[PDB]
Amino acid sequence: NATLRIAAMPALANGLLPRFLAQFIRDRPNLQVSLMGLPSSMVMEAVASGRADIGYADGPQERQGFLIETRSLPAVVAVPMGHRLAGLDRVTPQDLAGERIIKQETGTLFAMRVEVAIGGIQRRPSIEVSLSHTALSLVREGAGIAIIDPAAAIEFTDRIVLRPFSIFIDAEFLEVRSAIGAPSTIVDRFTTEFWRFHDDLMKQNGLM
Amino acid sequence: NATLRIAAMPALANGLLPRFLAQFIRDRPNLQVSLMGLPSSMVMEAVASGRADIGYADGPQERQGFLIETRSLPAVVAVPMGHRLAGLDRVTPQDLAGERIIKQETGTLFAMRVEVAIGGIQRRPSIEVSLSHTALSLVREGAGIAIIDPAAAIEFTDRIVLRPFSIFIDAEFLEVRSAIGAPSTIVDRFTTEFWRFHDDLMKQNGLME
Repeated sequence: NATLRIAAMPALANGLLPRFLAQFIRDRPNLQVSLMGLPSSMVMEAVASGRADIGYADGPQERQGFLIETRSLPAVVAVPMGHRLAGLDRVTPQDLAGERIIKQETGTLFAMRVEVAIGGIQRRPSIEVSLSHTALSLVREGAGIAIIDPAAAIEFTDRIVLRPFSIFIDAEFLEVRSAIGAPSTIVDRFTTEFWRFHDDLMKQNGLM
Repeated sequence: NATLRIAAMPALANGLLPRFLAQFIRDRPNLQVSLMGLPSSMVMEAVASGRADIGYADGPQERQGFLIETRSLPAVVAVPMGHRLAGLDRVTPQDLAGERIIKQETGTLFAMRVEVAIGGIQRRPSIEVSLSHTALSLVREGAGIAIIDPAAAIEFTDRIVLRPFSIFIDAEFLEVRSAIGAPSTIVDRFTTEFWRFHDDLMKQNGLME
Protein backbone atom coordinates (compact mmCIF):
# COMPACT_ATOMS: atom_id res chain seq x y z
CA ASN A 1 0.00 0.00 0.00
CA ALA A 2 3.11 2.18 0.07
CA THR A 3 3.80 1.13 -3.51
CA LEU A 4 2.67 2.89 -6.67
CA ARG A 5 4.03 1.66 -10.00
CA ILE A 6 2.73 3.59 -13.00
CA ALA A 7 3.20 2.85 -16.70
CA ALA A 8 2.06 5.52 -19.16
CA MET A 9 2.37 6.81 -22.72
CA PRO A 10 5.01 9.62 -22.87
CA ALA A 11 2.22 12.17 -23.46
CA LEU A 12 0.64 12.04 -20.00
CA ALA A 13 3.84 10.64 -18.48
CA ASN A 14 5.72 13.89 -19.12
CA GLY A 15 2.98 16.44 -18.50
CA LEU A 16 -0.16 15.96 -16.42
CA LEU A 17 1.09 12.94 -14.46
CA PRO A 18 4.29 14.42 -12.98
CA ARG A 19 2.28 17.55 -12.19
CA PHE A 20 -0.39 15.65 -10.26
CA LEU A 21 2.14 13.28 -8.69
CA ALA A 22 3.95 16.24 -7.15
CA GLN A 23 0.77 17.13 -5.27
CA PHE A 24 -0.16 13.54 -4.43
CA ILE A 25 3.13 12.78 -2.66
CA ARG A 26 2.97 15.80 -0.34
CA ASP A 27 0.75 13.76 1.98
CA ARG A 28 2.89 10.65 1.59
CA PRO A 29 6.66 11.12 2.15
CA ASN A 30 7.40 7.39 2.44
CA LEU A 31 5.55 6.51 -0.76
CA GLN A 32 7.74 4.73 -3.30
CA VAL A 33 6.64 5.65 -6.82
CA SER A 34 7.70 4.45 -10.27
CA LEU A 35 6.57 6.46 -13.31
CA MET A 36 7.65 4.63 -16.46
CA GLY A 37 7.24 6.15 -19.93
CA LEU A 38 6.30 3.43 -22.41
CA PRO A 39 4.52 3.04 -25.75
CA SER A 40 0.78 2.35 -25.35
CA SER A 41 1.22 -1.29 -26.40
CA MET A 42 3.86 -1.91 -23.73
CA VAL A 43 1.69 -0.10 -21.19
CA MET A 44 -0.94 -2.80 -21.63
CA GLU A 45 1.74 -5.49 -21.29
CA ALA A 46 3.07 -3.92 -18.09
CA VAL A 47 -0.37 -4.02 -16.47
CA ALA A 48 -1.18 -7.53 -17.66
CA SER A 49 2.13 -9.02 -16.52
CA GLY A 50 1.86 -7.29 -13.14
CA ARG A 51 4.91 -5.07 -13.56
CA ALA A 52 2.65 -2.03 -13.24
CA ASP A 53 -0.28 -1.25 -10.93
CA ILE A 54 -1.82 1.42 -13.15
CA GLY A 55 -1.58 1.89 -16.90
CA TYR A 56 -2.29 4.97 -18.99
CA ALA A 57 -2.52 4.58 -22.76
CA ASP A 58 -4.01 5.93 -25.98
CA GLY A 59 -7.22 4.29 -27.15
CA PRO A 60 -8.22 2.08 -28.66
CA GLN A 61 -7.03 -1.00 -26.79
CA GLU A 62 -8.55 -4.45 -26.33
CA ARG A 63 -10.41 -4.51 -23.01
CA GLN A 64 -10.28 -8.24 -22.24
CA GLY A 65 -8.74 -8.80 -18.81
CA PHE A 66 -8.64 -5.13 -17.84
CA LEU A 67 -10.63 -2.65 -15.79
CA ILE A 68 -10.75 0.51 -17.89
CA GLU A 69 -11.68 4.16 -17.38
CA THR A 70 -11.85 6.40 -20.45
CA ARG A 71 -11.86 10.07 -21.47
CA SER A 72 -12.45 11.63 -24.89
CA LEU A 73 -11.01 15.06 -25.66
CA PRO A 74 -11.76 16.92 -28.93
CA ALA A 75 -8.85 17.95 -31.16
CA VAL A 76 -7.49 21.49 -30.92
CA VAL A 77 -5.30 23.64 -33.14
CA ALA A 78 -2.17 25.16 -31.58
CA VAL A 79 -0.87 28.39 -33.12
CA PRO A 80 1.85 30.90 -32.12
CA MET A 81 1.01 34.10 -30.24
CA GLY A 82 -0.70 36.70 -32.41
CA HIS A 83 -1.24 34.25 -35.27
CA ARG A 84 -4.27 35.09 -37.43
CA LEU A 85 -5.99 31.81 -36.52
CA ALA A 86 -6.48 33.19 -33.02
CA GLY A 87 -9.09 35.50 -34.54
CA LEU A 88 -11.37 32.53 -35.15
CA ASP A 89 -13.56 30.65 -32.68
CA ARG A 90 -13.38 27.37 -34.58
CA VAL A 91 -10.61 26.41 -37.01
CA THR A 92 -11.49 24.48 -40.17
CA PRO A 93 -9.20 22.46 -42.46
CA GLN A 94 -9.63 25.18 -45.09
CA ASP A 95 -8.35 27.75 -42.60
CA LEU A 96 -5.03 25.89 -42.59
CA ALA A 97 -4.43 26.48 -46.31
CA GLY A 98 -0.95 27.89 -46.90
CA GLU A 99 0.18 27.24 -43.34
CA ARG A 100 3.19 25.22 -42.21
CA ILE A 101 1.49 22.36 -40.39
CA ILE A 102 3.80 20.24 -38.25
CA LYS A 103 3.21 16.59 -39.13
CA GLN A 104 3.14 14.19 -36.18
CA GLU A 105 4.07 10.55 -36.74
CA THR A 106 3.27 9.56 -33.16
CA GLY A 107 1.64 6.24 -34.02
CA THR A 108 -1.68 7.09 -32.37
CA LEU A 109 -5.05 6.61 -34.06
CA PHE A 110 -5.75 10.25 -33.19
CA ALA A 111 -2.73 11.56 -35.10
CA MET A 112 -3.61 9.46 -38.15
CA ARG A 113 -7.25 10.59 -38.23
CA VAL A 114 -6.03 14.18 -37.91
CA GLU A 115 -3.66 13.90 -40.88
CA VAL A 116 -6.34 12.53 -43.22
CA ALA A 117 -8.76 15.19 -41.97
CA ILE A 118 -6.42 17.76 -43.53
CA GLY A 119 -5.33 15.48 -46.37
CA GLY A 120 -6.31 17.80 -49.21
CA ILE A 121 -5.21 21.09 -47.68
CA GLN A 122 -2.43 23.06 -49.39
CA ARG A 123 0.58 23.58 -47.13
CA ARG A 124 4.24 24.62 -47.10
CA PRO A 125 6.94 21.94 -46.63
CA SER A 126 6.45 20.48 -43.17
CA ILE A 127 8.53 19.64 -40.14
CA GLU A 128 7.71 16.02 -39.34
CA VAL A 129 8.15 15.06 -35.69
CA SER A 130 7.61 11.89 -33.65
CA LEU A 131 6.37 13.44 -30.40
CA SER A 132 3.41 15.66 -29.51
CA HIS A 133 5.64 17.64 -27.16
CA THR A 134 8.16 18.28 -29.94
CA ALA A 135 5.44 19.65 -32.24
CA LEU A 136 4.31 22.11 -29.57
CA SER A 137 7.90 23.22 -29.02
CA LEU A 138 8.11 24.18 -32.70
CA VAL A 139 4.80 26.04 -32.57
CA ARG A 140 6.08 27.93 -29.52
CA GLU A 141 9.23 28.89 -31.43
CA GLY A 142 6.97 30.01 -34.28
CA ALA A 143 8.03 27.36 -36.80
CA GLY A 144 4.43 26.46 -37.58
CA ILE A 145 1.11 25.15 -36.28
CA ALA A 146 -0.06 21.79 -34.95
CA ILE A 147 -3.22 19.76 -34.35
CA ILE A 148 -3.19 18.01 -30.99
CA ASP A 149 -4.99 16.62 -27.97
CA PRO A 150 -5.55 19.34 -25.33
CA ALA A 151 -3.80 17.37 -22.56
CA ALA A 152 -0.50 17.67 -24.42
CA ALA A 153 -1.22 21.36 -24.97
CA ILE A 154 -1.96 22.42 -21.40
CA GLU A 155 1.69 22.94 -20.42
CA PHE A 156 2.13 25.37 -23.33
CA THR A 157 -0.95 27.47 -22.56
CA ASP A 158 0.99 30.69 -21.88
CA ARG A 159 2.96 31.11 -25.10
CA ILE A 160 0.46 29.33 -27.35
CA VAL A 161 -3.16 29.89 -28.39
CA LEU A 162 -5.65 27.01 -28.66
CA ARG A 163 -8.81 26.77 -30.77
CA PRO A 164 -11.31 23.91 -31.25
CA PHE A 165 -10.91 21.98 -34.51
CA SER A 166 -13.96 22.08 -36.79
CA ILE A 167 -13.64 18.37 -37.56
CA PHE A 168 -15.07 16.20 -34.79
CA ILE A 169 -12.08 14.05 -33.83
CA ASP A 170 -11.66 12.85 -30.24
CA ALA A 171 -8.51 11.72 -28.46
CA GLU A 172 -9.17 8.77 -26.16
CA PHE A 173 -7.23 8.24 -22.94
CA LEU A 174 -7.32 4.95 -21.05
CA GLU A 175 -6.81 4.23 -17.37
CA VAL A 176 -5.86 0.56 -17.24
CA ARG A 177 -5.89 -1.89 -14.33
CA SER A 178 -5.83 -5.70 -14.22
CA ALA A 179 -9.23 -7.31 -13.62
CA ILE A 180 -7.55 -9.87 -11.38
CA GLY A 181 -5.26 -7.30 -9.77
CA ALA A 182 -4.53 -6.97 -6.06
CA PRO A 183 -6.81 -4.74 -3.93
CA SER A 184 -4.97 -1.46 -3.31
CA THR A 185 -6.21 1.65 -1.51
CA ILE A 186 -3.35 3.84 -2.72
CA VAL A 187 -4.15 2.88 -6.31
CA ASP A 188 -7.83 3.62 -5.72
CA ARG A 189 -7.00 7.03 -4.25
CA PHE A 190 -4.52 7.94 -6.99
CA THR A 191 -6.68 6.97 -9.97
CA THR A 192 -9.69 8.71 -8.44
CA GLU A 193 -7.91 11.96 -7.57
CA PHE A 194 -6.04 12.09 -10.88
CA TRP A 195 -9.18 12.07 -13.02
CA ARG A 196 -10.72 14.73 -10.78
CA PHE A 197 -7.51 16.73 -11.26
CA HIS A 198 -7.56 16.08 -15.01
CA ASP A 199 -11.25 16.89 -15.49
CA ASP A 200 -11.11 20.06 -13.38
CA LEU A 201 -8.03 21.27 -15.25
CA MET A 202 -9.57 20.59 -18.67
CA LYS A 203 -12.93 22.18 -17.85
CA GLN A 204 -11.27 25.26 -16.34
CA ASN A 205 -9.48 25.92 -19.63
CA GLY A 206 -12.57 25.33 -21.77
CA LEU A 207 -11.19 22.08 -23.19
CA MET A 208 -13.90 19.79 -21.82
CA ASN B 1 12.90 19.32 -53.08
CA ALA B 2 15.61 19.03 -50.43
CA THR B 3 14.75 16.82 -47.46
CA LEU B 4 16.65 16.62 -44.16
CA ARG B 5 16.22 13.51 -42.01
CA ILE B 6 17.48 13.64 -38.43
CA ALA B 7 17.24 10.88 -35.83
CA ALA B 8 18.14 11.75 -32.24
CA MET B 9 18.16 10.42 -28.68
CA PRO B 10 15.74 11.99 -26.11
CA ALA B 11 18.45 14.26 -24.64
CA LEU B 12 18.77 16.47 -27.74
CA ALA B 13 15.58 15.51 -29.59
CA ASN B 14 13.32 16.87 -26.84
CA GLY B 15 14.94 20.25 -26.30
CA LEU B 16 17.94 21.68 -28.13
CA LEU B 17 17.32 20.30 -31.62
CA PRO B 18 13.75 21.61 -32.05
CA ARG B 19 14.83 25.04 -30.79
CA PHE B 20 17.74 25.17 -33.23
CA LEU B 21 15.66 23.65 -36.04
CA ALA B 22 13.15 26.51 -35.86
CA GLN B 23 15.99 28.97 -36.46
CA PHE B 24 17.66 26.88 -39.16
CA ILE B 25 14.51 26.55 -41.29
CA ARG B 26 13.10 30.09 -41.19
CA ASP B 27 15.14 31.37 -44.14
CA ARG B 28 14.88 28.02 -45.89
CA PRO B 29 11.15 28.21 -46.74
CA ASN B 30 11.04 25.26 -49.14
CA LEU B 31 13.19 23.00 -46.96
CA GLN B 32 11.49 19.84 -45.70
CA VAL B 33 12.65 18.46 -42.35
CA SER B 34 12.11 15.23 -40.42
CA LEU B 35 13.08 14.92 -36.75
CA MET B 36 12.60 11.41 -35.36
CA GLY B 37 13.14 10.64 -31.68
CA LEU B 38 14.73 7.22 -31.24
CA PRO B 39 16.86 5.21 -28.79
CA SER B 40 20.62 5.56 -29.30
CA SER B 41 20.80 2.04 -30.73
CA MET B 42 18.06 2.75 -33.28
CA VAL B 43 19.72 6.03 -34.24
CA MET B 44 22.85 4.17 -35.33
CA GLU B 45 20.73 1.86 -37.48
CA ALA B 46 18.84 4.81 -38.96
CA VAL B 47 22.11 6.38 -40.13
CA ALA B 48 23.67 3.09 -41.23
CA SER B 49 20.67 2.24 -43.41
CA GLY B 50 20.13 5.72 -44.83
CA ARG B 51 16.75 6.27 -43.20
CA ALA B 52 18.40 9.27 -41.53
CA ASP B 53 21.03 11.72 -42.74
CA ILE B 54 22.22 12.82 -39.30
CA GLY B 55 22.25 10.94 -36.00
CA TYR B 56 22.56 12.10 -32.40
CA ALA B 57 23.12 9.40 -29.80
CA ASP B 58 24.44 8.83 -26.29
CA GLY B 59 27.92 7.39 -25.85
CA PRO B 60 29.76 5.20 -26.09
CA GLN B 61 28.82 3.62 -29.41
CA GLU B 62 30.20 1.28 -32.07
CA ARG B 63 32.27 3.65 -34.21
CA GLN B 64 33.14 1.31 -37.11
CA GLY B 65 31.70 2.60 -40.38
CA PHE B 66 30.65 6.03 -39.11
CA LEU B 67 31.87 9.63 -39.09
CA ILE B 68 31.50 11.00 -35.58
CA GLU B 69 31.99 14.33 -33.82
CA THR B 70 32.02 14.29 -30.02
CA ARG B 71 30.79 16.51 -27.20
CA SER B 72 31.36 15.75 -23.51
CA LEU B 73 29.76 17.80 -20.73
CA PRO B 74 29.84 17.38 -16.92
CA ALA B 75 26.80 16.18 -14.99
CA VAL B 76 24.80 18.83 -13.13
CA VAL B 77 22.40 18.71 -10.20
CA ALA B 78 18.90 19.95 -11.05
CA VAL B 79 16.98 21.39 -8.10
CA PRO B 80 13.65 23.24 -7.84
CA MET B 81 13.60 27.04 -7.65
CA GLY B 82 14.59 28.26 -4.21
CA HIS B 83 15.74 24.84 -3.02
CA ARG B 84 18.44 24.78 -0.33
CA LEU B 85 21.07 23.44 -2.73
CA ALA B 86 20.62 26.42 -5.06
CA GLY B 87 22.82 28.44 -2.71
CA LEU B 88 25.82 26.14 -3.05
CA ASP B 89 28.72 26.50 -5.49
CA ARG B 90 29.07 22.74 -5.93
CA VAL B 91 26.83 19.87 -4.84
CA THR B 92 28.61 16.95 -3.20
CA PRO B 93 27.06 13.48 -2.80
CA GLN B 94 26.89 14.14 0.96
CA ASP B 95 24.97 17.34 0.23
CA LEU B 96 22.24 15.14 -1.25
CA ALA B 97 21.74 13.39 2.09
CA GLY B 98 18.06 12.98 2.92
CA GLU B 99 17.00 14.53 -0.38
CA ARG B 100 14.41 13.02 -2.72
CA ILE B 101 16.61 12.07 -5.68
CA ILE B 102 14.63 10.96 -8.73
CA LYS B 103 16.15 7.71 -10.01
CA GLN B 104 16.61 7.71 -13.78
CA GLU B 105 16.60 4.27 -15.42
CA THR B 106 17.19 5.19 -19.06
CA GLY B 107 19.76 2.55 -20.01
CA THR B 108 22.47 5.10 -20.75
CA LEU B 109 25.98 4.64 -19.36
CA PHE B 110 25.73 8.20 -18.05
CA ALA B 111 22.65 7.48 -15.94
CA MET B 112 24.13 4.17 -14.78
CA ARG B 113 27.41 5.82 -13.74
CA VAL B 114 25.40 8.54 -12.01
CA GLU B 115 23.38 6.03 -9.98
CA VAL B 116 26.62 4.36 -8.90
CA ALA B 117 28.07 7.66 -7.68
CA ILE B 118 25.17 8.28 -5.28
CA GLY B 119 24.52 4.68 -4.24
CA GLY B 120 26.32 5.22 -0.95
CA ILE B 121 24.10 8.11 0.10
CA GLN B 122 20.91 7.60 2.11
CA ARG B 123 18.08 9.04 0.03
CA ARG B 124 14.38 9.37 0.79
CA PRO B 125 12.20 6.84 -1.04
CA SER B 126 12.34 8.55 -4.41
CA ILE B 127 10.47 8.42 -7.70
CA GLU B 128 11.68 6.01 -10.39
CA VAL B 129 11.43 7.13 -14.02
CA SER B 130 12.54 5.72 -17.37
CA LEU B 131 12.64 9.09 -19.15
CA SER B 132 15.01 11.97 -18.37
CA HIS B 133 12.27 14.41 -19.35
CA THR B 134 9.93 12.92 -16.75
CA ALA B 135 12.59 13.48 -14.09
CA LEU B 136 12.98 17.11 -15.18
CA SER B 137 9.22 17.60 -15.02
CA LEU B 138 9.21 16.29 -11.45
CA VAL B 139 12.04 18.64 -10.49
CA ARG B 140 10.11 21.58 -11.94
CA GLU B 141 6.98 20.57 -10.02
CA GLY B 142 9.14 20.45 -6.89
CA ALA B 143 8.85 16.69 -6.43
CA GLY B 144 12.58 16.08 -6.03
CA ILE B 145 16.17 16.40 -7.24
CA ALA B 146 17.92 14.84 -10.26
CA ILE B 147 21.47 14.45 -11.54
CA ILE B 148 21.38 14.91 -15.30
CA ASP B 149 23.25 16.04 -18.42
CA PRO B 150 23.05 19.85 -18.86
CA ALA B 151 21.94 19.85 -22.51
CA ALA B 152 18.72 18.00 -21.68
CA ALA B 153 17.94 20.22 -18.70
CA ILE B 154 18.72 23.54 -20.41
CA GLU B 155 15.13 23.92 -21.64
CA PHE B 156 13.79 23.74 -18.08
CA THR B 157 16.01 26.46 -16.59
CA ASP B 158 13.06 28.87 -16.50
CA ARG B 159 11.82 27.17 -13.33
CA ILE B 160 14.74 25.03 -12.12
CA VAL B 161 18.34 25.58 -10.98
CA LEU B 162 21.50 23.83 -12.20
CA ARG B 163 24.51 23.30 -9.93
CA PRO B 164 27.88 21.62 -10.66
CA PHE B 165 28.29 18.05 -9.40
CA SER B 166 31.49 17.47 -7.42
CA ILE B 167 31.91 14.06 -9.05
CA PHE B 168 33.07 14.49 -12.64
CA ILE B 169 30.78 12.23 -14.66
CA ASP B 170 30.78 13.27 -18.32
CA ALA B 171 27.86 12.70 -20.67
CA GLU B 172 29.01 11.92 -24.20
CA PHE B 173 27.05 13.20 -27.19
CA LEU B 174 27.76 11.89 -30.68
CA GLU B 175 27.06 13.44 -34.07
CA VAL B 176 26.64 10.44 -36.35
CA ARG B 177 26.97 10.29 -40.14
CA SER B 178 27.35 7.53 -42.73
CA ALA B 179 30.95 7.14 -43.91
CA ILE B 180 29.50 5.76 -47.14
CA GLY B 181 26.90 8.53 -47.46
CA ALA B 182 27.16 11.00 -50.34
CA PRO B 183 28.41 14.53 -49.56
CA SER B 184 25.85 17.16 -48.55
CA THR B 185 26.15 20.93 -48.09
CA ILE B 186 22.87 21.29 -46.19
CA VAL B 187 24.09 18.62 -43.76
CA ASP B 188 27.53 20.22 -43.39
CA ARG B 189 25.72 23.46 -42.61
CA PHE B 190 23.31 21.95 -40.07
CA THR B 191 25.88 19.88 -38.17
CA THR B 192 28.47 22.64 -37.66
CA GLU B 193 25.89 25.38 -37.08
CA PHE B 194 24.14 23.21 -34.49
CA TRP B 195 27.34 22.61 -32.55
CA ARG B 196 28.05 26.34 -32.46
CA PHE B 197 24.48 26.83 -31.25
CA HIS B 198 25.03 24.09 -28.66
CA ASP B 199 28.48 25.28 -27.55
CA ASP B 200 27.47 28.95 -27.29
CA LEU B 201 24.40 28.14 -25.20
CA MET B 202 26.32 25.83 -22.86
CA LYS B 203 28.99 28.49 -22.38
CA GLN B 204 26.36 31.15 -21.69
CA ASN B 205 25.31 29.20 -18.60
CA GLY B 206 28.75 28.05 -17.44
CA LEU B 207 27.82 24.47 -18.28
CA MET B 208 30.80 24.47 -20.64
CA GLU B 209 34.27 25.96 -20.24
